[PDB]
Amino acid sequence: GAMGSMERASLIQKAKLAEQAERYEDMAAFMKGAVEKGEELSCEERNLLSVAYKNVVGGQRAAWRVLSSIEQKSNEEGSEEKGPEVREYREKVETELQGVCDTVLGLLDSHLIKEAGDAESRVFYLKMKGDYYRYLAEVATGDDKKRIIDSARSAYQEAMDISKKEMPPTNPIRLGLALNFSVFHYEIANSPEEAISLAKTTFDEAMADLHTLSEDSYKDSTLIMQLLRDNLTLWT
Amino acid sequence: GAMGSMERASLIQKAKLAEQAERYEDMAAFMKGAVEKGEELSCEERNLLSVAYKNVVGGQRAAWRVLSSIEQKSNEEGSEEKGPEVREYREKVETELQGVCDTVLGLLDSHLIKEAGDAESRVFYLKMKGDYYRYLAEVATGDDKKRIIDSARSAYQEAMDISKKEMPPTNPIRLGLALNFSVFHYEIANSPEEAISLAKTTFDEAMADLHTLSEDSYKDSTLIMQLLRDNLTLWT
Amino acid sequence: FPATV
Amino acid sequence: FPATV
Ligand SMILES: CC(C)(Nc1ccccc1)C(=O)Nc1cccc(-c2csc(C(=N)N)c2)c1
Ligand SMILES: CC(C)(Nc1ccccc1)C(=O)Nc1cccc(-c2csc(C(=N)N)c2)c1
Ligand SMILES: [Mg+2]
Ligand SMILES: [Mg+2]
Ligand SMILES: [Mg+2]
Ligand SMILES: [Mg+2]
Ligand SMILES: [Mg+2]
Ligand SMILES: [Mg+2]
Repeated sequence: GAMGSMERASLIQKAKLAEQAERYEDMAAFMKGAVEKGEELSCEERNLLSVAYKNVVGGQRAAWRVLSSIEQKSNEEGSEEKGPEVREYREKVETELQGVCDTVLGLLDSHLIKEAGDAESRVFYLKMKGDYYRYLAEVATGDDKKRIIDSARSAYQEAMDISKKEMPPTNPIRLGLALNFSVFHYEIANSPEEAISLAKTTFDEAMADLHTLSEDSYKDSTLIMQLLRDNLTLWT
Repeated sequence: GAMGSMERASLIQKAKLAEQAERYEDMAAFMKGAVEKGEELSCEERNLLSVAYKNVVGGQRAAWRVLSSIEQKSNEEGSEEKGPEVREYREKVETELQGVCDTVLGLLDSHLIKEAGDAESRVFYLKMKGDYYRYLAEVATGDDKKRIIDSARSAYQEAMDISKKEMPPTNPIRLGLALNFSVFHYEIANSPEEAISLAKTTFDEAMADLHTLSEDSYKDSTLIMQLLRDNLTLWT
Repeated sequence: FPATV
Repeated sequence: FPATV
C-alpha cells in the first residue's frame, strides 16, 4: 500500500481534488488507499470509489474496442499481414484492464461486501461486483469465460434480490443495477428478451412509485429511467 | 529502456495504434523507445513524438491549473484552512509534469538536436525545446525561474533564426513556431507587445506567400494563420 | 453501445 | 488560454 502512510481523510480529500482535475487514475489510487484503511465507506465515499474506477476502466474498454476492431480487420480475407503488433498491443491493454478489474474485485472481496449490511451499501457493492465481472467477460475467451459470466450473473442476482426486498422501485441504486443487469443480459448472456423484459418492468414499476418522491428524488430517479427507455429504444 | 527489446518499426506501429486508441501515455512511451534506438526520426515520426507528449503534458497542465486555482482560493482572505492536501497534490502533479518535460528535453539533448541538420528537423526540435521549457516556466517559482525562461527564449530564438533563413513564410513549422513563441512572449515573458507584433508580422508575411501554394499546402498554412488571428483577437 | 451507470 | 500547436 503506497497510500498506507496517508490519512484516510486526506485520501478522500485528494480523491475529490483528483476528480475536479479529471485525474481518474489518481482518484482511483486515493480511493483504493481509503478502502485499505479497513473502515466501512459512507455513501459519498462509495460513489467516489465507483466514479474513479468506472472512468479508468471505461477508458481501457474504449481503447480495447478500438484495438480489437483493428485486429479483426487485419484478420479478414484480403488483409496485408502487419505482424504480431496489433495483437500484442491489444493484449497489453487487455491485461491492464483485467488488472484494474481484479483490483476492484479484490477490494470488494477484502472486505467491503462482507461488512456491508445495509441495503444501500450491499446492493451498491454487489452491483459493482457484477459490473467488473461483466468487464472481464467482455474480453474473455478461454476456459474461464463461462465461469466469469456466471460470476457476474450471480453478483447481479444477489443485488437484485436484496433491492427488491429492501428498496423502493425508484431507488436510484436499484434502477442503475437493473439498467446494468439488463445490459448484461443483452450484451454478455445473449439473452435480449430477458434484457428487454427487465428494462421494461423496471421502468414501469418505477413510474408507478414516482408519486411518492420529492422534486429532487424525482429528478434522480427519472434520469435513470430515461436510460432504461433509451436502451429499450435501441433494442426494439 | 523498457522498450529496448522491441523493434524500432514495431514501436512506431504501436505508437500509431495507441494514437487511434487515444492512449497517449503509451504513445509517448513507444515513441521514447523509438528515439532511444539512436536513429534520426522521419517527418512522420517527429510528429508522432510531438503529438504524444503534447497530449500527455497538456493533460497535466490542465490538471495543474485546476489545482493551482483551488490552492489560491484556499489562500484568500476568509477561507477555511483545509490543511496541506491541496498544496501536496498540486505539488505531486507539478512534479510529474516536470518529469515529463525533463524526459522530452532529455531526448532532444540526447541526441535529436545535435544530429538534426535539415531545417525541417532542426526547427521542429528547437521549437519543442522552447515549448517544454515554456511548460516548465509555467510552474516555476524558484531560483531557476529566470533561467528556465531564458532557456525557452534561447531555443525559440535559434529556431526562429533558422526558419527565417531556410523556410518560406507559409511553412507550417515556421508558422507554429511563431505562434508559440508569440504566446511565450505574452504569457511567460510579460511582453504582450512583442507577442502581438510577432503574431501580426508572421500572419502578414504568410498572407503574401499563399499565392505560391497548392490547395493542400494552402489549407495547412491557413489553418495556423487562423490561430494567429484568433490570438490577436484575444489580445487586442 | 447501450447505457450503463 | 491562447492557441499553441
Ligand atoms: C446513478 C449514478 C450515475 N451511478 C451509480 C453507480 C453505481 C451504483 C449506483 C449508481 C450516480 O452517480 N449516483 C450517485 C448517487 C448519490 C451520490 C453520488 C455521488 C456522491 S459524491 C459524487 C462525486 N462524483 N463526487 C457522486 C452519486
Ligand atoms: C501544425 C501541427 C498541428 N503541430 C506542430 C507541432 C510542432 C511543430 C510544428 C507543428 C501538426 O500537427 N503538423 C503536422 C504536419 C505534418 C505532419 C503531421 C503528422 C504526421 S503523422 C501525424 C499523426 N498524428 N499520426 C501527424 C503533423
Ligand atoms: Mg488516522
Ligand atoms: Mg489475454
Ligand atoms: Mg426476474
Ligand atoms: Mg532492429
Ligand atoms: Mg514544486
Ligand atoms: Mg524579431
